[PDB]
Amino acid sequence: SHSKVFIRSAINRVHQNSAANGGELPRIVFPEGTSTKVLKALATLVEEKICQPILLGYPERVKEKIKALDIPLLNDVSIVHPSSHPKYFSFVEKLYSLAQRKGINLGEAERLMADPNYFAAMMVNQGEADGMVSGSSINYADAVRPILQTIGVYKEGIPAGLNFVLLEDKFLVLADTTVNLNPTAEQCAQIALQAAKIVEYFGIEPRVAMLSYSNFSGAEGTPRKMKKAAEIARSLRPDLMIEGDMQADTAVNPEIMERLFPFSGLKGGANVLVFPNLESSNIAYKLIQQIGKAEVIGPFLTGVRRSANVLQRTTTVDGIVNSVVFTALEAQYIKEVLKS
Amino acid sequence: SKVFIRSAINRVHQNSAANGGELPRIVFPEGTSTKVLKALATLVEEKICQPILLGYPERVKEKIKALDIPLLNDVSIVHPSSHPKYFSFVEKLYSLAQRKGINLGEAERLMADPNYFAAMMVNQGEADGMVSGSSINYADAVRPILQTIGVYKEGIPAGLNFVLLEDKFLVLADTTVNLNPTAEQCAQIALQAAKIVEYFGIEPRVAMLSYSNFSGAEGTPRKMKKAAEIARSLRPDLMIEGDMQADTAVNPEIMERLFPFSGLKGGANVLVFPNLESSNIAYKLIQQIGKAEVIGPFLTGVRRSANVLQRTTTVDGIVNSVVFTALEAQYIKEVLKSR
Amino acid sequence: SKVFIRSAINRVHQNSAANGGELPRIVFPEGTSTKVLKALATLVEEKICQPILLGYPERVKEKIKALDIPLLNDVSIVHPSSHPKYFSFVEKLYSLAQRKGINLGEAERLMADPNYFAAMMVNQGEADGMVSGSSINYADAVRPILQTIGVYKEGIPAGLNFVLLEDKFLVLADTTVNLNPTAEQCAQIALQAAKIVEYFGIEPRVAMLSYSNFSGAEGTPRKMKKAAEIARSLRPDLMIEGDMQADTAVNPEIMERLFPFSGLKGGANVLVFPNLESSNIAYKLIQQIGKAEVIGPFLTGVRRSANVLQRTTTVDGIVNSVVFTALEAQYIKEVLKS
Amino acid sequence: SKVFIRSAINRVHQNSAANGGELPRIVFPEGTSTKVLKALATLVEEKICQPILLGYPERVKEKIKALDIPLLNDVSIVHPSSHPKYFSFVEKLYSLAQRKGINLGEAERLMADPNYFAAMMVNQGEADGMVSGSSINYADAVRPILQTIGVYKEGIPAGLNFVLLEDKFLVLADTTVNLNPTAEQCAQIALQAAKIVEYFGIEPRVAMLSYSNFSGAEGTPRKMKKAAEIARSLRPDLMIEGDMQADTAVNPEIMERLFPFSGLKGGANVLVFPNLESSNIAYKLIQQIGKAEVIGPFLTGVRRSANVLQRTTTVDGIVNSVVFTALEAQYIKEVLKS
Amino acid sequence: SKVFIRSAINRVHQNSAANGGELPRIVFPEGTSTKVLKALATLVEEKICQPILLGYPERVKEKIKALDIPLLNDVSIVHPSSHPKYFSFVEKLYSLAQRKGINLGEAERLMADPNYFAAMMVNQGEADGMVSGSSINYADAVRPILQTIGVYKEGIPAGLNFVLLEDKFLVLADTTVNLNPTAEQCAQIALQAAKIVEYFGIEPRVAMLSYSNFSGAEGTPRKMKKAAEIARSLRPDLMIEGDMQADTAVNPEIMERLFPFSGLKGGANVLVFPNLESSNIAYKLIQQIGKAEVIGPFLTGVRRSANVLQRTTTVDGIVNSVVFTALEAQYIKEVLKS
Amino acid sequence: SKVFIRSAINRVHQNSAANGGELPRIVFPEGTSTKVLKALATLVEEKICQPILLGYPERVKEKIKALDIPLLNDVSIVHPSSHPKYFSFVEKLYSLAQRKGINLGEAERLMADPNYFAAMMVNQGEADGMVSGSSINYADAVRPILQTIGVYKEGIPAGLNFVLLEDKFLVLADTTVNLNPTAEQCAQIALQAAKIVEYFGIEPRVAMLSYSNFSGAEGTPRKMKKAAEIARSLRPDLMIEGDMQADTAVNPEIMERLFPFSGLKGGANVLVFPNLESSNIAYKLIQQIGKAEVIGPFLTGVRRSANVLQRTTTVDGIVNSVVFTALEAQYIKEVLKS
Repeated sequence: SHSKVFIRSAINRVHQNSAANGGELPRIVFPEGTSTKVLKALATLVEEKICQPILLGYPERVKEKIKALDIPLLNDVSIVHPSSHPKYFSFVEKLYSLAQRKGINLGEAERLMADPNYFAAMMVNQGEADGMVSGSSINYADAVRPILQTIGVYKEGIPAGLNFVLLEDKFLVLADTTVNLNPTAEQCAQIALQAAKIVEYFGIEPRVAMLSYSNFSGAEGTPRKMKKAAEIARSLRPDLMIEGDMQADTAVNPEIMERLFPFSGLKGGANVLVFPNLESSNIAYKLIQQIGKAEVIGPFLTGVRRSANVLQRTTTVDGIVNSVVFTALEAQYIKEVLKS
Repeated sequence: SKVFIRSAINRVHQNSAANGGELPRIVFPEGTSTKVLKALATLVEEKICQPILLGYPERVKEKIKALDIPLLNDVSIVHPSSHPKYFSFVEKLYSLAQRKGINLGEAERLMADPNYFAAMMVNQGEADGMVSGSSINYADAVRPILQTIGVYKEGIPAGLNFVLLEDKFLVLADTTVNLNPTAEQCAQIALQAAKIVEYFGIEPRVAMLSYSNFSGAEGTPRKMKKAAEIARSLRPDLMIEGDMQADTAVNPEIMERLFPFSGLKGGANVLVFPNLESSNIAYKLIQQIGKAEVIGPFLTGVRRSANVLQRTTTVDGIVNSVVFTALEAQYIKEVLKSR
Repeated sequence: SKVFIRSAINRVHQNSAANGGELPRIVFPEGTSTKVLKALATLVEEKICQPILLGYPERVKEKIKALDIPLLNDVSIVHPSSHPKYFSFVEKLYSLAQRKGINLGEAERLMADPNYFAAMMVNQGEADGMVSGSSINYADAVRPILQTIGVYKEGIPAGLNFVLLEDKFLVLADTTVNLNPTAEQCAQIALQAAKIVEYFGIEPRVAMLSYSNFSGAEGTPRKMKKAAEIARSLRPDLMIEGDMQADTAVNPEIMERLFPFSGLKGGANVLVFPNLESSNIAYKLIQQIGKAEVIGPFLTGVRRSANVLQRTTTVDGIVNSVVFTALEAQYIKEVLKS
Repeated sequence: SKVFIRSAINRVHQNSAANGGELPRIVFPEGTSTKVLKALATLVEEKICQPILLGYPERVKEKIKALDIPLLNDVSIVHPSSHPKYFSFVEKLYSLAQRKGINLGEAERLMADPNYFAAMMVNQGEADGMVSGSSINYADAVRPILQTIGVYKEGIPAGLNFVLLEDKFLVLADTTVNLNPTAEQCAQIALQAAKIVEYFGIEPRVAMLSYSNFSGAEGTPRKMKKAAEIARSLRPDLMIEGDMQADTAVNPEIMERLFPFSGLKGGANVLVFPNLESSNIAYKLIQQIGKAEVIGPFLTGVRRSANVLQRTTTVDGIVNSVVFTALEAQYIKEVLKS
Repeated sequence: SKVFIRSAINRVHQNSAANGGELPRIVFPEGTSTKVLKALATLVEEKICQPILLGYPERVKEKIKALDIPLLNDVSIVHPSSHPKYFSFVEKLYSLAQRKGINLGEAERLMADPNYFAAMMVNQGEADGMVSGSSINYADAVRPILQTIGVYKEGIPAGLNFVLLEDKFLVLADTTVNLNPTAEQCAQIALQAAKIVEYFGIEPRVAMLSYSNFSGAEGTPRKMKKAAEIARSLRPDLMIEGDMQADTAVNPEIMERLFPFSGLKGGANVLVFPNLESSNIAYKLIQQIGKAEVIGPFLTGVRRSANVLQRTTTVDGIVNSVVFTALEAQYIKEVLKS
Repeated sequence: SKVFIRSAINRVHQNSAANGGELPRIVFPEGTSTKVLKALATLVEEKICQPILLGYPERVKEKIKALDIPLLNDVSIVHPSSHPKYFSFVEKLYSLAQRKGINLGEAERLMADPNYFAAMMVNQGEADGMVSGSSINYADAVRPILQTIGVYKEGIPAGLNFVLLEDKFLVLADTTVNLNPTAEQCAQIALQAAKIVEYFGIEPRVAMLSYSNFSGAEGTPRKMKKAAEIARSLRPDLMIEGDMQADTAVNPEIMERLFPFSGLKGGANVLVFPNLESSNIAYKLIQQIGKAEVIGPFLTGVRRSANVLQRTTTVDGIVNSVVFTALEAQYIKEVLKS
């Protein structure tokens, strides 16, 4: 429901983006070419003109799965078997060149590149595709490792998972929900900056709360970390309301903030929630998703040079469609930045 | 929904009768707190407790009259340093604390503070429970409680919150006290939370929460797996499992589909957290977004009934907390008699 | 002896006469303290300060009449939460402390406490100095001072004591604040102690104390040797030496006979200690054992004049402390005029 | 004052008599030390010990003749590597040290050093005690003693000093060995200190010193509070208390007024320190500026009588130390008589 | 020496003839490895094992025909995911690892990897041993072995190498697995090495290596000294000694002359190293610049026979490794039957 | 092998002949060492050095005559405390060490030790080099050298050994001094070793050794990879590479076959080790079992020529070390020639 208004606006922005670009739709690689949930989601995704899907796998292995489920319009969609691809040898040498001083010999560089996750990441890095969506079948750290060492982070960026909580008026952004165990104050500032750019993309004023178990205490440990993170972010972005350390209800509820901490620079409630450690971010978004009545979409991987998202291992068919939509949007956004 | 609260009110009444009809004496240090006084208006209607307010009687009565709350006339009001037992209370605090850096003059100043006086009242049986912390931060409110009442043997002070869903309630712990509990401490927190769930006639099913599903890797995955193992040792009759993610823990479908080897079936109703950031942020986010009622936090592990309100609380929040403080006071008074 | 304190009292009078007969206003948070009130009887005759007592005017007068001390009939008495500036002080403390875990209601309770009200009075110029801590432990008395008045730039809060010998006085530091100062902190403590000694027209000679004589081994010998080196670079005109034992430091014959290469001749009169255990135990043992007067401790490194009495103090100790707090208030009020 | 010292001198005399009139054989590794020789002049009149001087006989005798001390002209003189027991001593040290990085040639060189030969003489019963360290730093003097004589079981090596006041004496420890004793070690130091006090017929009253009064806060307050608890369980008949400040410990009026719950009444006469900086600085400052005699340091916890003089000692101090070393040798020679 | 290897080959034949002529079933995960196939040409004439190659059948067959190795035309070839036991193996691996972050689908991919399938074949008795790692790094080849076969009681996985000199052979351990073994672990490594030496009818004489000779100083000297002590208590019939330098260890004349108290006479033939850098570099340097043949490494401490070749191995190395893998497989079959 | 040393002997003769007819004065602290004296018989025949033996002249002479070494009846013999420069040497050591815990009496006693006297002779130009340590452990022999002669600018003290194979020679470092050098220190060791290889007109090719091949993992793999990077930036003309395994380092085929991206080709001839266990064990193992001549260790990084023999050395070992000590002394006298 609230997804459906939010995702439909996102789907429209993908269409506005393809149009005024000749009608080019982003090429997205799916390493799990035989995944039932990926293929069923792709039925929706070509119907809706979101992307050209490129599936990885043994072609007949893939096609006979499609006809078993008989979802018709994946009729002609691209299928690539990594080690049969003409660029396989060039991909192997590039991964070897990247990793030969990280304990990776030519044979394992060959074995890694035959794995669809590495092949997909190299395809995106080398411009054979605009994005990838992986991790339907494997755990997050394994799915994200090929992405970080092949595609990597942009300058001063930090890889950080991000989730949207979709409310009646507003949405909230939560980060970092998937990658960093215990980010420093500097890293928390960088995660907040990345989260704010995403909020701005939707034409919304980002209002950033650095979360703690404390309200404006600044005591040793995380209160001080989250207080310092707010300060660093404010110096790197003096136009944004950024505040901390504060408790979560203090952060989201504007009447709580005004009544208890009127000196605070964050008014109107936070829509960006930065967490102090992975336990808190990862448990929070999952508890909201399971017991709250709010739809949470994501996680989405911020901080990487090209568009690449890891599906949470628990996702539904609706999740995958949402994730591809935002992978397409990100690929289009990255493709316009790259020219100017 | 309010059904869980109405059942608790009914139990408080069921408890009074079969004890002559006496109601637990609940002392409130913040005698002039607007939210506390508004909550008690509701709570005297329901015959939950005999409230004792602390403060200067005239200052308290003028506040009650300013708010136009007629039902609090004649409610007991006590000024700590004018009470007959003050000096005896000062002497007991001094004896508890004179080797913790507290001289007699400092013991006198502390006992004139309503939070210490209330905690001493509960400790000495002059009251059956206390509710504080509407106006001061949690650490300041809980220090007199821990220094005066203390924890029972093998207990650990740990805040606990109820999440009330349509079918079902969850308990969250530890939401207020321990920064980074060890595996041994998380196990003790689980047992404490499990006993509370049992009190309501529900089978406790305990999950040790992590950002990981059954990895046992270094750090909190290993800690929460070890916590589950220790918990299983001391109570082999309970479903206790970890390390696992929160959606795995509460959703019986995710568990059976992805981790069928797990000893926890049917979804967890006890969620033990690995550190204070995760526990504290979670219940406040659940409370603010999503439409589930969250009650608490309640201080477990302490020798007598004493609960600290979150500073962000509403008036209904306070009413809920007093109802369960009265239940806890009635239960602890049965234990104290058996002993 | 009596010469040093009487010379100090005279220096307060020279400063007062040179400012139109003004006396420094000194706040005493412990307005009902028996030892504070008895000490003030001595000090009101000598016209060293205008005392301001904090408390409920009646219980303070009730106690003055119990102790049957007539020259305090006219002493000013202030109840913090009744004072006209109370709410502005509360707002000021709230503003400085609202991101240090202090809400407005807690700022109100702290400012009603005499110790915080005294520190704010000194900070805000309603008084020139304060003296506290006869009745509470040192950490509790000094916290409002450090949180409200604070340290001057690059300064460090450090307790200092004078040991009064027939010839000479010694200065001991840091006797009260820092558990385990670094080499950098020990040099800064030496610098603060050195300026106090110069104020009395004495040449400072600084020893960085250890359990070792010029070994420079790992742990405190190396720390005190590095502290001496840091201090010498920040003050190349002063004799500063370490690491050395306490008898080596104070006895010039031991130094010359055993360590002739040393840059410290004639015996040290500034003794900087390696940790709080050694400083605090030393001045207290000296004070109790052997007959040297020990005065202090005096809180150095802070922006305005504020000293905390040791809880074990006598009535004469308080008298000595008020005298030197008055001199400090006068000195800081001359610096502020620039 | 000196009443305490001749009381000890007389106790040595009553001890030699009723035993055969023999005097304890005390070896001095520093046979050519000016301060040692001048001190021994005083001590042979008083018939305190047979000194055995170590060194080359000719070198030692010309020093005695240079200083014009006629009364040392038939003191025994021993050259380690010429002594009949040298080779057997080398091999006992070699067998003990051959897995601690010491080959046979190095055992020969160590045993030719007077400090090691003296420790071996005392260990092997060729002498009753030793006194060393007038000329070298304490750690170098005490290493042969600890490696050769060692500690008795559950003992800990700890320096101890007597502070002699008009009415009473104080005992201070650990003044020389342990940098940062644990609570367990501090309790053991207290037990050793208490028995030394009992030898003089005095009731030991033990204070564990800190910069805090009965706070138990983290770090040394908790350590010294725990040390008192361990000590009280190991000797429930003694007043042992802590953590407390030094003036609290020694002054009975301060203790009673501020801390009446304390189990220590009448003032402490045994002061156990939390670290070596505080102990070492304290006894040295008292000795130099306090106006009481300080004797020691004396090495406790070791199987036989062996004491290391402080490098800063006077001739007079060396005399005091030898007297109590003689008493200790006599006491240990009665215990060995099992 | 090829003299030593030929004795091993004959011992395999004696073991086979004494078990009905059965030869050990040895799995090779690297079924297409050129060096492995070339080695197997040699190993099928010596009748050492029945080889089982893992891989897809024509890839393995196409490779055999490419290299034109006629004797491997009928060697068994197994494609893991087509094997009838595959799903049973997955369920067993899943049950072992499902609380180590391995879901069922991941257990499926792992079991399709030949290294895991080979390890599970050995674990479940479908083969008697395995040889892997010609093509992948050591830690990747050994992880499936450690996770699947595991270590026996109180065992520790540790690589062991034979250095074959004219007179004697030396054993080196741990050459591949443990970065920084504790004294407890180093003693276990010695015990494991000693049993292997006994198997060849030789008396093991064990040296715990260090950069120090019988010093026992902090760090590695103390570690190797305690390791010698632990091993001696766990095996009082063996000469075990340390800490010592490598030339001291191997040269009996150096031992006799410089450390005659040592319990090791005749030179050590078991050399235990203090960390992985020293063990790994030593055996590789001996192999390259000495003129002694070095065989191994062989994985000790594990429940069944599984050896990982060093990636740098030659074809002769693999032949040497399979011979001793065959011997170990035959030995482990007698233990399993008794 | 005999070629490399004879070439070294001849280069000594050309440098001396180019320098009048003088040969370096080499002082030997161990004047009665049997192995030192037997080696000196060989070396004065070879007209390598002007030897100075330290000790009591009669004790040394009867050792020489007892062993019947006729060519030594005219070698210089010096008793340190009888030498004219003794007291000036004591004063120079006192100045160097008086803030490191060494009093004047300790400086006199240390300077009577031949190891300290020899080091002071080399420092003060009374000799051109020294050779010590045949009879005492390495750390005791090298301490006087480091405390007296010291390290040159940005240098690090590091032991170095030559391994002589038929084709070439390898250099190993640091074999004697640093327990666990940082990445920065390993680079400095590489630079020092590289200069020594250059001195013989050979191209230095440097391997930073690990138990890993180009992994860069945490611990020594990352340390040796970073060390190679630091060394390459300070010396961009040299092949410097790591982290790598030892067989990878020396064998150029293994390198080319398995790691062709590597910048070190033709095999390493400079091997820098990650820790003292690995360097020290490797050179001693090679020396005993590798059937290669190993020369050293030689002390690099020090201002003047001073080498410590390993205690396990042979007579031929000593002869080799003295030859290269002479070459080093001659070379250091051309550098001082600016």
